[PDB]
Amino acid sequence: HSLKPWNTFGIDHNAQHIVCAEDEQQLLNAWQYATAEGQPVLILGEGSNVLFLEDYRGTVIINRIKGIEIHDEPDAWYLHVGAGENWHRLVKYTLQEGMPGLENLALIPGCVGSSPIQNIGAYGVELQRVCAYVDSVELATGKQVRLTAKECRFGYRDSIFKHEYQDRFAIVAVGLRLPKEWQPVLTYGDLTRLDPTTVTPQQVFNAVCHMRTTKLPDPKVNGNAGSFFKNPVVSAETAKALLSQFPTAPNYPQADGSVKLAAGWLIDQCQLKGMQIGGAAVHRQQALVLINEDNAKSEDVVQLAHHVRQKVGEKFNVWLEPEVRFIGASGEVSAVETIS
Ligand SMILES: Cc1cc2nc3c(=O)[nH]c(=O)nc-3n(C[C@H](O)[C@H](O)[C@H](O)COP(=O)(O)OP(=O)(O)OC[C@H]3O[C@@H](n4cnc5c(N)ncnc54)[C@H](O)[C@@H]3O)c2cc1C
Repeated sequence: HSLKPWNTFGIDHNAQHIVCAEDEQQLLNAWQYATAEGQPVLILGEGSNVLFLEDYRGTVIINRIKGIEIHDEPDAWYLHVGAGENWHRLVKYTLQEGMPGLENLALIPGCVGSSPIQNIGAYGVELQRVCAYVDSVELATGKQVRLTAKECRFGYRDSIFKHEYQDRFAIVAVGLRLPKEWQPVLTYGDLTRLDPTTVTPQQVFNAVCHMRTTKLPDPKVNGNAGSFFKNPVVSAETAKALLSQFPTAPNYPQADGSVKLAAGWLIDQCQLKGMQIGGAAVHRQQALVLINEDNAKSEDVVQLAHHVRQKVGEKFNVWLEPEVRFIGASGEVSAVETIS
């Protein structure tokens, strides 16, 4: 079974088995079967954040558990969504149905169940801001476990499901809390050109869609997992010393006084834009997005990643990490040790 449709990169590799879970109980029966046969199981929404390095020795379960539930409270509308729901259709549905708050995360691919895992970020907002609780099943017990926004252990590009719980729990619904008083987040990019007294939810959504659709590579033409690396977050001291010699590295102040450096700039300083290693290439405008340009195989993407990490690491002593998840033959592997 070919994973090449279950992969936004377009890399053709095979899993021993592929199955579409339309519901919770079917997801559990499939998992209990594969694991009783000694197989690794891998849950998946749209493949938009994985890199399949070998052919997979187990069952992939495509999670299509659909369903939106709106609930009105005095303070906020609480949405209860299914893990199989598409995230950008959810962003246009809440903005069509009178519910602002999600526009800055528009056109991120993947499924709603994915978004607590990597804590999807864009244009200032991260999922954490509108995430009330997450519903997941303990796959080895049948057991529904509802974790709340605190117990999720959210961080920049991080959650509990990225390490303690990944192969234990399966997300089946997400609880979003959208407040009735909309604070517009006009903090990154061309959204800074927007006056907060004239700004409508729909035009925020509009600005973000144009930025994305013009700067980022469409998976239909160029295979990718979007921004291959996470924007480094350095401490104010380590930042200050870098800004004394490079004084406009485009950096953002994080909530705790830490500094986010733009990885798109650093790579571009290293004159890496356009670099093809095999059929994999550094995207020319968006230098953080490694693409599948000309029939790229996994080694091409791992070797160009290692090289982009190594040249940015020499010129600036800022050691980059991949956001994309690396999958070996029998499960997930450390993305950094593979590209170091
Ligand atoms: C062009 C492009 C732009 C992108 N922009 C962004 C962005 O702005 N911000 C951002 O954060 N990401 C971005 N991404 C990456 C991606 O969209 C997100 O990381 C997203 O959360 C992945 O969607 P997915 O459902 O396809 O995840 P998948 O790749 O299918 O899965 C990701 C990981 O989560 C697990 N997982 C997936 N669904 C479940 C579930 N129900 N239960 C348990 N585990 C599950 C998988 O096993 C895997 O480890 C972009 C990708 C592309 C191609």
